[PDB]
Amino acid sequence: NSTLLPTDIVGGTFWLLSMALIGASIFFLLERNRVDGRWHTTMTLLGVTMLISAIFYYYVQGMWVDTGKAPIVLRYLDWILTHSMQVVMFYVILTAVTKVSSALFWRLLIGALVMVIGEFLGAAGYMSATLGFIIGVVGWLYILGEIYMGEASRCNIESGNEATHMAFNGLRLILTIGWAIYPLGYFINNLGGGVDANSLNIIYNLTDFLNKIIFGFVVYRAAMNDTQARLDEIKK
Amino acid sequence: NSTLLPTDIVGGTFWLLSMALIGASIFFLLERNRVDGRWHTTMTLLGVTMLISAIFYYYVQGMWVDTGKAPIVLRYLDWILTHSMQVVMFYVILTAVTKVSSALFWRLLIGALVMVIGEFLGAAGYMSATLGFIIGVVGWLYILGEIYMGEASRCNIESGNEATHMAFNGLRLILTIGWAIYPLGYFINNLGGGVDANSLNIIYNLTDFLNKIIFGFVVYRAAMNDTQARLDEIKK
Amino acid sequence: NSTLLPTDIVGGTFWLLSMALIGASIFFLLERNRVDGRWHTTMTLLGVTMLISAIFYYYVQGMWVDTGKAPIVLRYLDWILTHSMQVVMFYVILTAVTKVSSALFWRLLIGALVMVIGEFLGAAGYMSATLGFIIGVVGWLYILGEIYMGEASRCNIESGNEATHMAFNGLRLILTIGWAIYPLGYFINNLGGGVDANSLNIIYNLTDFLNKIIFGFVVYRAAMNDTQARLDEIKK
Amino acid sequence: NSTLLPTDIVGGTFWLLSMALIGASIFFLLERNRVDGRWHTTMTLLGVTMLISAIFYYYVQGMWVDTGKAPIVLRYLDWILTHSMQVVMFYVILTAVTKVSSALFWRLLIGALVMVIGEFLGAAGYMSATLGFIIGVVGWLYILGEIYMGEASRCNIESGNEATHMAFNGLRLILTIGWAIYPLGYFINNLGGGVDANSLNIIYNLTDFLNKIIFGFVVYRAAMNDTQARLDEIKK
Amino acid sequence: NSTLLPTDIVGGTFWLLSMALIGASIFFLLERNRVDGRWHTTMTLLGVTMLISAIFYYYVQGMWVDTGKAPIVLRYLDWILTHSMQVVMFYVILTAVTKVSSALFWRLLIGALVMVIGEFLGAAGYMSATLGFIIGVVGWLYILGEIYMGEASRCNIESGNEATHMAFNGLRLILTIGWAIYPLGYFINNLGGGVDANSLNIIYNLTDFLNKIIFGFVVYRAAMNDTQARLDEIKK
Ligand SMILES: CCCCCCCCCCCCCCCCCCCC
Ligand SMILES: CCCCCCCCCCCCCCCCCCCC
Ligand SMILES: CCCCCCCCCCCCCCCCCCCC
Ligand SMILES: CCCCCCCCCCCCCCCCCCCC
Repeated sequence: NSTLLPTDIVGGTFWLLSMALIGASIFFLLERNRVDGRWHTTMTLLGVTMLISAIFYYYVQGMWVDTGKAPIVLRYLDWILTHSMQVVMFYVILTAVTKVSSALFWRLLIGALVMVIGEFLGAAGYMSATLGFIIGVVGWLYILGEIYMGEASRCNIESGNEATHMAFNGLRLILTIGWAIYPLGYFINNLGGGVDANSLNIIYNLTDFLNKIIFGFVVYRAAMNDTQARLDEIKK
Repeated sequence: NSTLLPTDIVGGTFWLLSMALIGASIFFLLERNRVDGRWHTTMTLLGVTMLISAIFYYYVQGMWVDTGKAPIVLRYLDWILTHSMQVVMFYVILTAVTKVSSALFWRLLIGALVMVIGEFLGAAGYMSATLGFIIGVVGWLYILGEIYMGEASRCNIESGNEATHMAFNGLRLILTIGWAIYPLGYFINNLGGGVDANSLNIIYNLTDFLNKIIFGFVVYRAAMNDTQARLDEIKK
Repeated sequence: NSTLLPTDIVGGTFWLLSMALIGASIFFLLERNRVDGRWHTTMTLLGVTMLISAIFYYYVQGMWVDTGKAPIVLRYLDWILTHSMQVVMFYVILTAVTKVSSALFWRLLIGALVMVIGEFLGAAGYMSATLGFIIGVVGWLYILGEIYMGEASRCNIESGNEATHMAFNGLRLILTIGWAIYPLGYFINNLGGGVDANSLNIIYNLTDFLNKIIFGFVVYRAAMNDTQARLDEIKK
Repeated sequence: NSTLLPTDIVGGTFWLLSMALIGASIFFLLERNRVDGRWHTTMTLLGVTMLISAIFYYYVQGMWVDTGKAPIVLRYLDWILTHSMQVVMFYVILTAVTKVSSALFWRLLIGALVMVIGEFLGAAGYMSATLGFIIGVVGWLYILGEIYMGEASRCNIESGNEATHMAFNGLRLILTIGWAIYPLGYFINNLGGGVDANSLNIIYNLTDFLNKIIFGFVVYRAAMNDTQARLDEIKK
Repeated sequence: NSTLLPTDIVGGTFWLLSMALIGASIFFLLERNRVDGRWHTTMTLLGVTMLISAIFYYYVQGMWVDTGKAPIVLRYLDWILTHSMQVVMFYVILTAVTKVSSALFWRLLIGALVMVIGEFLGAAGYMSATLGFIIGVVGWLYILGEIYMGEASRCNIESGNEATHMAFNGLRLILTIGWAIYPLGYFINNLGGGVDANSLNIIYNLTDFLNKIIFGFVVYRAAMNDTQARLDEIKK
């Protein structure tokens, strides 16, 4: 056949994302009633995260259909909200099953905001692109230190919940690996050679499968797993 | 009268599909509360599948109204999501009533992804149309081997659930026969003489009655049947 | 004043219908939880019927606003779905309160499909307008024989439910009288002198008050009546 | 500053109305679950009334944004539905707490339909504006006689419910005073000097605060009051 | 990079606000079921406030996308509704946990309406900008006197609820500090030098994070805190 053009792929992946995310949202929000009540905030936050994301992709697809332009800087609108919601999920899931300092919520949320807002300043010309990279990468390595070596990590080890053991590990691996895409997108788009925006929209669209959807399913399986482990122990 | 033009049929069948699918979705999601809880994920997945599908048809009808073009390659956006959701339904329904290796979920989902992604590469010019056919047909014969001769089949026979006996058979017959349309659409559109896109949009629209809606109703009757069989046995 | 033009009435009645139907839908779907559970499918089907209908009217009003044309042939999109849903309601309501052969569901649904699809072929030029009339009229007299002289009738008499006695009679009278509009619309528009499309859009819009909304309220009162009769007998 | 133009006010009040009404709707529909079940139809009808109204204002604001015209005759689309729903509320609230002839429902609904349909005929040029006034005013004085001197009045006095005593009085005062706006709008716009349509749109928009929203809150407080009085008496 | 233009920021912050607010709304409305029933009106009012706000931002973003203009006077549409809903929250939260005169509801709501309507008259040219400032500032200092030195304050001290102690303080600090933005916006835009509308849209958008969202979360934590304190005391 005649190859599809990246412009055709850019637009279709906005629809794909839009659909998958509204799907994930509704699923997470209808399955909110079948998990224990200890899991209800986790599931609401999950499902709302997917919805915000979906509304972004709806806004973006219309911009694209109308104009044929979808700047990369627009991605910070989504990430200011949804990357914050995803980081704070670590706290929410821990408060479902153990006791944890509320300080942790704030540590986590600040790191997320630093990581998005720093990269947004370099991207939008308000400060050097070099500096917004460094700040974005610092705000991310902080979040990693929280979850690998900090309170969230310890709380996790000392929870005793085997559902949370698995969520923490899986969510952490997505943030460690999945979320590496964001510093690297930035590095190339800004500090490096540069990258076609079409290419980078495709990349950012296709990685929101991992970074948002698999992230969701991991949370969902924890809530489901746990709900059931509590039922299986009631039987005994 | 003066015959309707296929262009008129193409556009109306997008509306028809849109309506039927939002209908099916809402029905499946409101009837989610009247089935046993063992059936709740099945019903949520069902209803969300219908919703994704509906949102596609909404996206497509607007493209059509605006442009009068509805490429066939756009169908892979729907199928990447909804054909995967339908294949994994076999697993979901089995996990409602029996114990099944989680491996099966992945076998099933990979086959679906191979079958859609392979046919999408040949369709969009990234690899030979011949090869995307072969791969799509392989990804489909795999799914069939799963459900006719593989674990899903055995799990089904050894479940003992008579609701699931009936779902499996009916869902299997739709995949065996209903889903033959997709390899054959592809074969003709790409590897064969060729086919008017209007004609093929009509065909793909009218077969989503079977492939999506009757598929849904089959799942719904199983969940309903079973819910009731459990109530009828509680009375004794 | 200066008379409104039928074009002004055509467009306003699309809005009226749209509003009334989304209203009816939401009401039927929120009152689904206050009827017995034996009535839940009836109420979901009712409310979904109204919703499909509403989405049609939304699609049509946009076509009208944009183009000032609203072909009559577009009505078959609605009727293929909603006339089938309304005919099968007879079965659904009977299965709420008595035992009935599942065959009846199919008898009923085939008649509905014959009646819509036959008149759609004559309307869209695929077969003689004469023949599509005859077939549409045959598919309708069949449905009437079902409900006046056939199993549905007997099941109704032998149910003993006084709520269903009333629904059956009222729904039957709407199909006997209300639905006469459809053969006659067809006869005039196609086989007869002809009729302004504006006039006929107005007529079809204003009769969806009877044919859809009063039809709904009749079903709703049965479910409500019965739910209450069961509560009043529990008190004794 | 430089005065806002009435055109600017007309358009903003459509948005204001739209927002307030979708707000009221959702509130009434979520608070439907916290009132006694005897109040559930009242609350569903309330919330659906607000929703129909909101959908009107959405339809109208788009017409305005596109065209800069919002005829007054368009108001009869809303009023044919929502004035009927509001009049029949008297019956619904009485059937929540006492026994009342079903005849009353019909008396009430006919008066509403006469009052809207008569004024719509004079407005749209089908009969003399004089006569449509007289008929609209007759259909309104009838409704008033029902609720001041007729069965609804008696049923209210003989109910004994103090929540309903208060609703009836408040709803009656809105219909007596609030709804006087409609005959007077009509009189001036048609039978009298005439009135700028911008002015009259503003007036009709700002009076739907009373006539729809305060009307709603009155119903809501009755349902709430009563629900609570029944709980306070259960404690004793 | 090349700096983003304030026009680019104005449009993106409308989307940001839109997304965050629909997010907050849905979260507050799904978490309505996990708080005590004493908190249900608070949570419904909260979530509906967020929704009205979101619908505004949707209306505004379309105006902007179409026209590139977003007058500041449009903000009074939102504030007439949502500032009233936020002020009356003080009453709603007090009626959740203590007994309070219904008079307070009205004191509070009048202050809110005076504060918005006065500033809207000066803004839209109907009265001197000076006078609309004074009135807006008076309507605000009144609300502050209510909540710092008036009944609401006393009711709060005499409630004994420690969740409400915290909400009152936090909501009060947002109104004292957060809401200072509104008098000062007005002062500068109208009575003072003047201010770019782009700048002021950015400022008003970014302060609806505090003034609406943090306001919400404060209410949500009170309802959550309390619900739990009541569960923890039931255990003892
Ligand atoms: C028991 C202690 C509390 C547990 C649950 C806490 C629930 C909070 C969940 C909502 C957090 C949302 C954070 C969204 C960040 C958006 C920030 C945008 C700034 C521009
Ligand atoms: C042990 C019980 C487990 C039940 C698992 C429920 C998971 C259902 C949701 C699965 C959806 C998977 C298909 C998602 C479609 C998109 C995948 C690839 C897109 C590129
Ligand atoms: C046995 C208990 C009752 C179960 C019946 C469930 C009925 C579900 C609704 C049936 C749907 C009717 C068919 C609507 C679509 C018609 C097919 C369109 C073909 C183009
Ligand atoms: C127990 C006493 C009752 C407590 C609950 C009262 C519920 C009130 C909730 C609604 C208040 C909204 C009032 C502001 C709406 C905007 C008014 C705009 C006027 C132009």
